[PDB]
Amino acid sequence: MITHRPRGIEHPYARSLDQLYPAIPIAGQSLTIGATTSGPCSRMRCFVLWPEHEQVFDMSPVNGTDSDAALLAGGEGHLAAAQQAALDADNGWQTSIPHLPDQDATYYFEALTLDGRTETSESFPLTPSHWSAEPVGHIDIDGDRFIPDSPLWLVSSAGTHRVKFALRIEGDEHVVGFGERYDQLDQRGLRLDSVVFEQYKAQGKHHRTYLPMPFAQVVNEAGRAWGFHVETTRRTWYDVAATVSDRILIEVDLGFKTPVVRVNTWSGSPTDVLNGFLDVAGRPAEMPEWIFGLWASGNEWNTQSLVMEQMDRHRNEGIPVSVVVIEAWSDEEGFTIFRDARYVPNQGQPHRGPDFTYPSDGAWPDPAGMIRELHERGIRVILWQIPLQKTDDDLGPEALAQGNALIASGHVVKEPDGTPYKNRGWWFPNALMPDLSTEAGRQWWTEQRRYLVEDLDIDGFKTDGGEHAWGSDLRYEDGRRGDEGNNLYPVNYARAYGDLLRSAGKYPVTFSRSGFTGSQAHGLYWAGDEDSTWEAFRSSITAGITAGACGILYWGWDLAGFSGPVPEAELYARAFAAATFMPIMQYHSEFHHHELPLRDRTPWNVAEQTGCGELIDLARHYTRVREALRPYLVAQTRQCLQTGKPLMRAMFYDHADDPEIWAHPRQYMLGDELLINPVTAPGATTWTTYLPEGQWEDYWSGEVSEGGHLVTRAVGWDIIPVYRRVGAA
Ligand SMILES: OC[C@H]1O[C@H](OC[C@H]2O[C@H](O)[C@H](O)[C@@H](O)[C@@H]2O)[C@H](O)[C@@H](O)[C@@H]1O
Ligand SMILES: *[C@@H]1O[C@H](CO[C@H]2O[C@H](CO)[C@@H](O)[C@H](O)[C@H]2O)[C@@H](O)[C@H](O)[C@H]1O
Ligand SMILES: [Ca+2]
Ligand SMILES: [Ca+2]
Ligand SMILES: [Ca+2]
Ligand SMILES: [Ca+2]
Ligand SMILES: [Ca+2]
Ligand SMILES: [Ca+2]
Ligand SMILES: [Ca+2]
Ligand SMILES: [Ca+2]
Repeated sequence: MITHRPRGIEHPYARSLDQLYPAIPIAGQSLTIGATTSGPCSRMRCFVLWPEHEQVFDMSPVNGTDSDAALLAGGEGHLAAAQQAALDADNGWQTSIPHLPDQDATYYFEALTLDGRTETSESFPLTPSHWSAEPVGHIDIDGDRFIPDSPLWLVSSAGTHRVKFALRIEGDEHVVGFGERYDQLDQRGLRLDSVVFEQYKAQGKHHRTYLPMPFAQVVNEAGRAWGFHVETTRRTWYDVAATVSDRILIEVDLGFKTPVVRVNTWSGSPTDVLNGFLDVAGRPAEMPEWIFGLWASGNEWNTQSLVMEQMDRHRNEGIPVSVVVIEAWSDEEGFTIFRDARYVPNQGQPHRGPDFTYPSDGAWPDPAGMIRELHERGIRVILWQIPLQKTDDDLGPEALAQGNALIASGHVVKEPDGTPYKNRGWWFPNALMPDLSTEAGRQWWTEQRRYLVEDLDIDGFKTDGGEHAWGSDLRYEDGRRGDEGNNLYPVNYARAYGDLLRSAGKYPVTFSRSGFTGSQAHGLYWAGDEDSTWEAFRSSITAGITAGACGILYWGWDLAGFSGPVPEAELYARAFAAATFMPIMQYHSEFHHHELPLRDRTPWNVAEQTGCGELIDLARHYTRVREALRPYLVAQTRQCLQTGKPLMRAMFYDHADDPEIWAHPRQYMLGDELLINPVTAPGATTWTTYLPEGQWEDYWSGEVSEGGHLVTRAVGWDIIPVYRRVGAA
């Protein structure tokens, strides 16, 4: 059998061997044509039927490019020569047309198998596009930066596929936004895009993100700002004065109708602009004070005994924790039932607490007892989730019935033919994806988990993933196709679990890595997966500041990285100090098959593996600081909800009339009063901070400094440079 899918697998940054490239053909440019055969073949030809002419291309056998092959397996973080996968079972064939005629056509493929059978594909349409300056559609945009003759519309006989247009930027302006970004604060000079994607590690090196938004603010050096928001959940691209040094070129994917693109715009102070966006996107929710203590997490805490051992160690060491996340809690099949729990089969109906008996010798002999006892100690409990339903052939009967009930409910993301979407990604491959686009779909999925909250009394969810939907033509029950619904997915996912919690009398404490416009209203966020490196530490600071600048208020990260051997002692020290002055303070460790040595990011395990015993005393010190900061974090957060400002706050919000702030993009304000400057280089014994105008007090020594100047500070491991505004007497 011959496979050709014009758009391919629809990984946002990679091509498969069975597609057109570009996926939307452009007249006068090259067109690469790919197809695969299920069996081995001696020949493949592409027949292209033009109105007056017919042409036959002899295709050549090909392998994926080094870049494309890598990306389809989850990228370079999932790849090493040390672990060699088998070769591709598919047999790619390829040809190209160097200068595509502007004529509509049809094409098909013909293969000769090794045993002598002729296989022939279906017929496919070829409708080349061209860029038109005719008023095919309309950009609905106010303000003074839109260049009115700039719109170009990508049109074919089929319709209108994309639009590009430009906004004017001035010589002293800086561009901050586009959601959570890992590379740099000021995006001027860069080309980027806004598509939800799972980049496993090194997000800053690859210029991608889990949490994009089609929004940015533009700030001058006099302190005035404007901003823009392309009001869409389709993919957008930005050339931020890279190609033309005074133009932001914006390209927008369109539907599958007279196209109208709405662009919201604002001007005023930087705060005015962000508030404008928040009025459209949604605003952060009120949260309980316990979110501001230390969060403890470790994927290898997979028994009640292992969790409680770590909670007892925190207590015995005097390093208090406010939250424990448990990831490996479930049967690892349905993510609904604690591992080893016994119960009567349900036909995939929701369970209640009394359905379960917990063996005394099982991994979780009394999960309700764990939660009650942790609650008595002032510790809240968060459980991990994924918006996927496994369909492995080796699942037990309960998980199989749950998947059949999901499909049978109708509440599943669908392929264009109506059958269920099977995950195209590398993680949880071929899993079903629940349709969380309507109230009924969100309720169906979360009702399966309701007993965890109502009967077991858990306090929230780590709503991991959400980036899994690839396919512009997927179908959602809200009426959207994938080209709109796929970026929206993580917003609906976080919302679904927030609503479960609210319905059960609790705060909507969800903890997610992915999102889009609207994510501001739905819980807490962390910066995703990274290595334990200095570069990742720097990237994570950038991620928090940029996420803050788009209204993601309750942000944190895996301090010192979660992946690989434990961080070196010095990195753990500097990162732990920095994390103390960020919105959510949390340590975490990646799954390691319970191999040796232990990879927990606990202060004691890191101290043990590094031979650096003083790390436990350091964690005591900074956790005391964190506890003392709680009233400040609570009050400043309340203020942030009224003002619209970030908590982890770029300098331009309060000091945009000072041009020197842009030379120090990894210092930031924590609320109104504290200026933070993490120490991000190994071997540093001093560290320099730019202070803006006003008087500033050293957090540690009380020493007063005049603002408008650089200052230098000795930085032993017990110091992170922090300056407090000097108030009126
Ligand atoms: O990118 C998908 C997924 O990758 C990790 O989980 C799977 C697995 O990845 C590698 O094989 C590592 O060596 C293992 O330790 C991991 O368990 C990430 O942990 C996960 O967050 C991510 O979504
Ligand atoms: C999301 O993924 C990681 C957790 O995934 C691992 O653990 C779950 C639960 O035991 C397994 O089902 C899964 O196969 C594993 O990969 C988090 O540790 C990480 O922080 C995150 O980004
Ligand atoms: Ca390679
Ligand atoms: Ca690698
Ligand atoms: Ca023959
Ligand atoms: Ca025009
Ligand atoms: Ca589209
Ligand atoms: Ca039952
Ligand atoms: Ca099998
Ligand atoms: Ca590593």
